[PDB]
Amino acid sequence: MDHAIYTAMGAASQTLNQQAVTASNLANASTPGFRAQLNALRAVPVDGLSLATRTLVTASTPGADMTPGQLDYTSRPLDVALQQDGWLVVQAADGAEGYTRNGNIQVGPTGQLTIQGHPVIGEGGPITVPEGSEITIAADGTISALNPGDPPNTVAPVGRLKLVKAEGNEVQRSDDGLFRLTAEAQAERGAVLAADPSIRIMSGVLEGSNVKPVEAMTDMIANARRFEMQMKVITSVDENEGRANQLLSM
Amino acid sequence: ATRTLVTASTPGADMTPGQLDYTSRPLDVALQQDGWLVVQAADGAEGYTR
Amino acid sequence: MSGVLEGSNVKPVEAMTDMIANARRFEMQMKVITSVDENEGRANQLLSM
Amino acid sequence: PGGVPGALSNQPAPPN
Amino acid sequence: GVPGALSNQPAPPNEAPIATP
Amino acid sequence: PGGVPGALSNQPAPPN
Amino acid sequence: GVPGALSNQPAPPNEAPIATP
Amino acid sequence: MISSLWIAKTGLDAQQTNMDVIANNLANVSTNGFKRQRAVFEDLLYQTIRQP
Amino acid sequence: ALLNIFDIAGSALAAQSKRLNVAASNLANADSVTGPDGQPYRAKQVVFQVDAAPGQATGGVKVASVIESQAPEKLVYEPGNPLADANGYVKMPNVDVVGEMVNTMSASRSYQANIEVLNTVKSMMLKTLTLGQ
Repeated sequence: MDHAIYTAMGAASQTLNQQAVTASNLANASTPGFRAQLNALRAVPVDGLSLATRTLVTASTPGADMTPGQLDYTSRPLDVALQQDGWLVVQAADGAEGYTRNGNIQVGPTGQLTIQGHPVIGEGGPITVPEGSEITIAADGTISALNPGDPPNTVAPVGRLKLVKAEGNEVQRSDDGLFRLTAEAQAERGAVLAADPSIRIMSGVLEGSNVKPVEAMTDMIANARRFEMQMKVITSVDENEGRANQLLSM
Repeated sequence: ATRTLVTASTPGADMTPGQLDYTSRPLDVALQQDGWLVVQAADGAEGYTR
Repeated sequence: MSGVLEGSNVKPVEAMTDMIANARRFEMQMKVITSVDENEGRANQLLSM
Repeated sequence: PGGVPGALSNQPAPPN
Repeated sequence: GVPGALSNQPAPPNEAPIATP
Repeated sequence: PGGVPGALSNQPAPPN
Repeated sequence: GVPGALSNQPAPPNEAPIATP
Repeated sequence: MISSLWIAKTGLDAQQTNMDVIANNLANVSTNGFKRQRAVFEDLLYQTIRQP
Repeated sequence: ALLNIFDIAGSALAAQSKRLNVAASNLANADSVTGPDGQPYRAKQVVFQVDAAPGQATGGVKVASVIESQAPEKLVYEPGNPLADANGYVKMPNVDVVGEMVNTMSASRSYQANIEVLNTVKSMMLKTLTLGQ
């Protein structure tokens, strides 16, 4: 054939990949502490002899969007929201250290703090709270525990949440949705991120997802139009080859 | 081996509980999830229903 | 529980999505059938002379 | 000497 | 040589890098 | 010998 | 058994089971 | 299931579940000692097609 | 030699028919959840390579083998499915629909081209037999 069909076909398939990324972003429009994935087409030119005429296209995801999200006021002392460019630290699935923005902190029957089922990490490691005690979280992450039955004079600090500062260019979303330091950024900032004392959190507010609707809509419209354009090129190339095959007769 | 055909099958049914409307009738009964009422089928057998 | 009646559990979103997928899957099967039918004609013409 | 003749050999891929 | 002509040596391998090293 | 040609034979059937 | 060749023995009967048993 | 009709179906189902939770909260306003429900959602596994 | 063209073009026709069959099988089973063994349907692909064993560089086309794709099987969340893993994820085929459609069309076109080559060579060989009346 004329491999021009293999260019428009790639452009049509990567458009479906982009649509699958955008639809995934739209599905998580209500996920607490969600970071939308950025999608971008990139052109790769095929090198060779003689005339460079073919340039294929692939969909890539250049990190995520770190724009602080919406803040819903839920009058719950455990749901916390972070200052812009600030991350909470939890223990990842494989016993590693991961970063998140979901402040929906839950207390188990044994007293351990968890986020989405992952243990919460402080300066002393995972945080264990006295069993069945009221928890208040300060602006700088200090945790006060009140034991029921005892007077409010008993309120004393227990542990401090680990709050780190990381930009978009330094973190990469792992396969389980937890952000981790990229290789270059890890090599310069060390393996574990030191807690930043300047990070402030707000207790009683939960951060929503930063999925922008207007950009999503425009992206879907553009993707549909591009897919139709590639289909019209594919049809034209197929029609051309069908007659060109007549040259072999007689 | 290049040919792989496809056939459409029905692997059972969906047992998620449905909607519950409130009819002020003392005979209308609803069961808890994964629960079945027992009736006598057409062919003298035992059947389960919701 | 007495005094309430349990309805059906058919999900409309699942059914609508399945119907759309079914239609746009058939169309592709009809395209492949047409392609094979068109292909067989010239193979048949090969048997001349 | 050859490979998959179509979609799976005409799409960009990371190197091995 | 000019395109469509005949040469004495094979064309070089064709590769499209997604990101240059 | 042979059976029904076309659609009926080239369709999966329960074993029997 | 090269495809398109001639062999003395007949081809085995093909089968398409929906279930392994 | 073209991977874009499944992803959006999942979102539709999630929004329907959230609406069911909201309707349950609103219907049980007059009940005594009722604690309101809140729906929490999490994105599933992220699939890596090609490494950076 | 014009006679070897018969073998060359027949090999090409058979190989392209196999490729189109693989593409049609992939298109048909793009939504299959399971197979007889309980394993998901993996997209199949043919392997094309030349066959010029008796000291030649060009000899036509033959399909060395049919191989299943190594691209990632699509994971869909479904905890009620008997085939779901520990996390509740079900594996689904990695078929590229647009890729298989383009493969169908391209296979048909090159199959037709080889048909035309065979017809032309047959006509030339027919005309040869009348050399000098």
